[PDB]
Parts: sequence; structure tokens; C-alpha cells
Amino acid sequence: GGNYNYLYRLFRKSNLKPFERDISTEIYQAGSTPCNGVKGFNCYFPLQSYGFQPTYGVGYQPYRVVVLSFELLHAPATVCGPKKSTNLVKNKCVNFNF
Amino acid sequence: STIEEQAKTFLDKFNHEAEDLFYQSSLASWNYNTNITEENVQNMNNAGDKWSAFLKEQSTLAQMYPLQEIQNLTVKLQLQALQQNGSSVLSEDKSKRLNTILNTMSTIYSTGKVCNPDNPQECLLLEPGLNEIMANSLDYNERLWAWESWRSEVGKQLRPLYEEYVVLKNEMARANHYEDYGDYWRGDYEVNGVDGYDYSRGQLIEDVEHTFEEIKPLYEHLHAYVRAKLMNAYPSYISPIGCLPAHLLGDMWGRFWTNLYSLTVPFGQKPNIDVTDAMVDQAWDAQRIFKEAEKFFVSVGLPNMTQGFWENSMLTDPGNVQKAVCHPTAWDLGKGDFRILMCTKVTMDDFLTAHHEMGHIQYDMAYAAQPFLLRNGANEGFHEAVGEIMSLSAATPKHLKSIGLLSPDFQEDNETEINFLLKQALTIVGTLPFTYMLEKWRWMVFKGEIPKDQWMKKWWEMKREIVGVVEPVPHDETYCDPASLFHVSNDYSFIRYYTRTLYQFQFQEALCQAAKHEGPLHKCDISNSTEAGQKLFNMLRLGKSEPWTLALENVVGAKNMNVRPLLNYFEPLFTWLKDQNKNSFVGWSTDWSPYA
Repeated sequence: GGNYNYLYRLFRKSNLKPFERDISTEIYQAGSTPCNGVKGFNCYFPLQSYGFQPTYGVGYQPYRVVVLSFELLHAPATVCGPKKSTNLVKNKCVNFNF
Repeated sequence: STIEEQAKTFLDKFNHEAEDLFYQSSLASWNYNTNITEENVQNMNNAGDKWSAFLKEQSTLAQMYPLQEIQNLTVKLQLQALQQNGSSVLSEDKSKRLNTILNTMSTIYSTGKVCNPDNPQECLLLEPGLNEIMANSLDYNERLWAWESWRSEVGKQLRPLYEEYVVLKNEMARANHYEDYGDYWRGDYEVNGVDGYDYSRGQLIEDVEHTFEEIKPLYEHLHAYVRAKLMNAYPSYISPIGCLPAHLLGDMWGRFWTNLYSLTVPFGQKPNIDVTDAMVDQAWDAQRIFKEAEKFFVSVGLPNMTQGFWENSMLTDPGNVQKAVCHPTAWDLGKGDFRILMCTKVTMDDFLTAHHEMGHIQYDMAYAAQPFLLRNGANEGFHEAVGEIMSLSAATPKHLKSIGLLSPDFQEDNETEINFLLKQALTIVGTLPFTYMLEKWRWMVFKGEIPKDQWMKKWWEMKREIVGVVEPVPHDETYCDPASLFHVSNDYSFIRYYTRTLYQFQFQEALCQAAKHEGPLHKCDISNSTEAGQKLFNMLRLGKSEPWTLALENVVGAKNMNVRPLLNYFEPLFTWLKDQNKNSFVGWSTDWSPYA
């Protein structure tokens, strides 16, 4: 029936800064006449809800996007991953990295 | 303050809601068509007028915008498209009666009932039956009786309604700053943008006459041949000095001459190309037809149809109570939804219909990058031309041979080519004069040049002068023959079916020019020619984004709609007719009548 729970900002005076989230719901004023929180001659709602449906074609379907942004502040590292290790072979002169 | 920059926000706001609203309304209509049942009626209607309930304010809001200084061509075009008020310019008391009269003519024209005087309890309609009475019959009395009954019981009551419809429509046009409603039909075939491509509404009237005088000798020769065949079939009924009647053309109005093909076969020994039995022997189902239609489109360079068309769209066999309409249509619901509604069978006619529907669907997705208001053709004659191009190029015997449907050892000769050419001509070239005559008569009666009393006599005189058809029965002013036609009372433009044909051969010729082929125009195929894939796409990827004058420049050499390839497509037919109708005088005399 159209999933209207996902919203996107359509009108804003200026663009977003990097890694900035804005949840303002002020009635956008495209023209010069101020509006007291209502739509009208040149005032429109910044947020619009999607109408996603399963019959929508490729490119119009809902798409889950996750962005992993790594930060490397001078503090000691905490997010480190794979610790792949070899097998334990003994009784042979070998070099090791315990 | 500025108006140009604040119109973009309004355009985006309108388009965002229009996209999903039109998608939902089209989905409701598609559900109703796919499922003929009550449950899918009201909801569909609940969408339909609702879209109208949304189309008025966006039209109403398009009056505060002074569209006379915006320098953005696309934005100005969108604002002009949104600025047309439609029928909201006249008074409500006249608007309601206009709607009522339109509804009543639509209902009356579709409920024509004529009963035979000897058997007054058997009335028929425009549904097959009365249509079948003369569609396939060899008679002169029953055909004339059906013609007279239809034009007396359906052609009488529509005349008073059309009388006030003409004046009300002209007054609406004047309210829309149109001196006549022919200009309203010619508004789309006009651009006021880039210099050097300018066109005017009055240019069409003179240009159509300019492009109609070069096919008169061929039409006269074909008319003489048809008249001679009628003499060979109907002795002492068609005058060699005169011409053929109206009901003997093959259709009640002479729109198509296909019914007379059997009576005008040049060489009956050579049969027409038929591979339907071969298709049955090869076990070709609807899926095989639909996948074979795809190879032709993909061998030129066009993309493949996306997933969901095979799943969401109905394909074949509605079967039980789950009733669906069998009328082949292509529906672009928006937001990436394209569907087909047709009933497939094992027939070359069905193969051509599938190719036509695929051409329409490809043209529709071609301009998908355009916004909601610009996903339309430049004129009404581009969709049909694109659809008919692929039907034209799939009718070649070479194509059937290469797809494993015709014998590779085939021995096709000039005789069968001429037979197929005449069969095609009886459908294509035999309808241009009638469409011309109907459009010209409608334009000149909307202009008001003639008085009210000079309506039928002038129509019949121009029919004898142009088409070369005499009156089967005398006609007085109380009758109305044009009103007894589908696209005369439903407010449908009839020039749409003319210019498209003028494009088709042109396009085909240009496509043939981009086909690496030598010989006749009919035999050349666009298959196995990738170079023509992008060139045609130049007109496919534009739509309403660019004017038709500019659109007709990336495929054809000249942007003018000059009908060059019509005289060369039927070149073997023309040179055979030159060697056939030597003993029969060509033309017609407008003094002889069947009744006197």
C-alpha cells in the first residue's frame, strides 16, 4: 500500500555539512512572504515521505545503506579486527611472533 | 521578488505528489482491466476523479505565475503545460450541460439499434453482427440497407447535439484565446522556442495540402484498378466514367479497404506468406512469441525489458471468472512499472501486435529520465510510428527465414512481393485520403466558413472530389454522416493517424538508409544492424523534452514532413499498375450517381 514511514528532506535553504544530521521541520519558504508555520503561496513542507511499493522497479525500491566511517584520533586504537594466526609447530628452529 | 527560482520548488512539489498519485490511479485502472469485477470499479473511480480533484488546484495555482519572462526552456514548457486551465474557463451552467451532452452523445452513439423492416424484432449494434453483415458479404441490397439504416437511426439524433457542441466548443476556444478549435487541435503541433525551428498552427493546413498532391497519381491508379476489379466482380453497377459507391469500399465509412483485398487479388495462384501452421508444428506458445519478439529489439541495440514485466503484467489466458480485457495495450504506471495487457495466440497478426506493443513499451521507457510532465511524445504521431516500424521490419520474408520460421530454400518472386505490397497498400495508402477529408471537413466546419445549411452537400462534394466516391443514396441537410463515426463525437483528433504514416516510411527509409541494404524498401530489415539502434534512440530518448521540428533531425535528413518514401515503397506496384490499367480511364466524374 505504499510505505510512508521513510522521509527525506526536499527543501532547505542550504546544503548539509559532512556528517551532519538535521531534523528541523520548519515550513520552508521558497518565496519572500513569511508563513506562520503553514503552507501557502510560496511555503512548502521540507520533509516528504516515500511511497515505496514492491511493484516499484529497480532504482525505486527501498535500499538499506550503512556507511562505516573510521576515525583515527591520536588516542590508542580500539577497533581492530582479524587476528589471523598460524599453527603451533615446535621442536624446530623457527622464527615466531607471539 | 524573483519568480523564476521559486517556480522550481512548486514544480518539484507538484511532481513528487503527481508521480505516486498517477501511479496509484493507473494501478487501480490496471487492476480493473485485469479483473473485470465490481470490487475493482469504485476504487478505480475513487482514484480517477480524485486525480482530477488534484489536477485543478495545480492548474488553479498556475495562474499567479506570469509565464512571459522565464528564460529556462524546460521550466517554461512545464509551466505552460500546467497553465492550461482546460474546461475551467467557461461558466458552470454551460460546463455542466456540455458534460451532459458529451455523456449523452457517447451513450447514444454506442447504442445504435437498427431493425429490418421485414423483421422488426431484430435490432443490431456496431458490435459484430450488423458490422459482420457487410464486413464479409457479396451483395448490393443488404449493404445499402445497413448503410442507410445506420446513417438514419444513428446519423439523425447526433446532428442536433453536434450543432450545439460545435458552437460551445468554439466559444470555449475563444475563451482560451483561440479564434477556432482547429487551432486547439494544432496547438501541440506548434513550437515557439528556438529560432530556425519555429512552427505555426496555420502552417499545418497549407503543409498538409502541400504534402498531399504528390500521391494523387498513385491513388488515382489504385482507384482505377479497384474500380476495374469491382466491374469484374459487380457487372453493370459501377460506371467506368464514374467511380465506386461508399458501401462497396469494405467499411461503412471507407476507413480501411482490407475487406476488399479478397475481391482484388492480382495473382491468386501465389498464396500469401503464412507460417501459422509452421508455428503450430514448431510448438510456439505465447512465451516463445514474446521471447522471439525480444530478439528483434535486442539485435538493433535496444536494451532488455527489466524484471517484473514478465511477473506483474498479465500475459495470456485470463480463463475463468478472473476476466481481463483482450485489447492489446501498453501501460506505463510510473516509478519503474511497465506492463502489457493483451491476449496472445499463435498468429502472425499476434506476432506483429506483440512487436508493436514492445515498440510502444521501448519508446515509453526511452524517455523515462524525463520528469513526470515530460514523459510524452512530441506529437501523437510518434508512438504509433515507432510501434509500426518494428511491425514493418518484421513482415519481411527474410526475417522469417532468418528466425527459423520460413524455409531457407524459399523462392519468393516479384508476384508474391506485389501481392503482399497491394495487401499492405489496401490498408495504409487507402486510408490517407479519407483521414485527410475528415480532418479538413472538421477544421472547416469548426472555422465557420460555411453556413449551417451547407453541411452535408459540401461534405459529399469534397468526398467525390478528393476520395472519388459517389453517394449510394441522395442525402439531404437533415442527415449527418460524420456524426456517425467514433472520432467525431468523442473529441479525438483525427490528424494523428495521418502525419504518423508520413513519418513511418520516412523513418523506415532512414532506418533502411541505416540498414546496409540495397533494393526495395519493403524487403530491407533493421535486424542485424546495430548502427541504427542509437540513431533511432535519438528520437526515443527525447520525447517532449525537445520540439518535434528538432526531433526530426537525428534520423531523417530533412526535418520537414515531406512524404518521399510513399511513392517508392510501392514502386513495383506502381510500375505494375502502369502496365495494368492502360485500357481503363483514371479519375472520376462528379456528375454520375448510383441513384440517377
